[PDB]
Amino acid sequence: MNLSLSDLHRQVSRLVQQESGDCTGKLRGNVAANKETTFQGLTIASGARESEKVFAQTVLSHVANVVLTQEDTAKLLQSTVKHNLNNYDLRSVGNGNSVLVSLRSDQMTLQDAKVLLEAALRQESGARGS
Amino acid sequence: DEYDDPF
Repeated sequence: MNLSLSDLHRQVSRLVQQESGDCTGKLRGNVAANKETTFQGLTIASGARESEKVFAQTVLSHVANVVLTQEDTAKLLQSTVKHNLNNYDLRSVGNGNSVLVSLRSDQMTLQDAKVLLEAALRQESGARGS
Repeated sequence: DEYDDPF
């Protein structure tokens, strides 16, 4: 019930990698850049954006496991350990890969979004594969 | 609906 990994990573990665500089991404059939506030897993019950949440469910659903190499690992580690509020959960293996189990409230960011989708599209689509 | 095109 969202965009396609391939494009997802494309738009999300295009903003973060050069437009948002690792910020919060808004989802809803498209990806947007959030710099005003931020996030913290919040499910909009406190003071978050329905976007982040949705993006979290979409980025978490698409992955549902993936494998995250060394990059995606440091990826979540960065966006997660960046500020605070533990929302993403991770476990490493794959020699140089890790498994992404994340949530702890529904709210995602541009980086985190691209992170899981990097491993998502990587292991799932990879330049559109499904 | 939401936005037309992403990116």
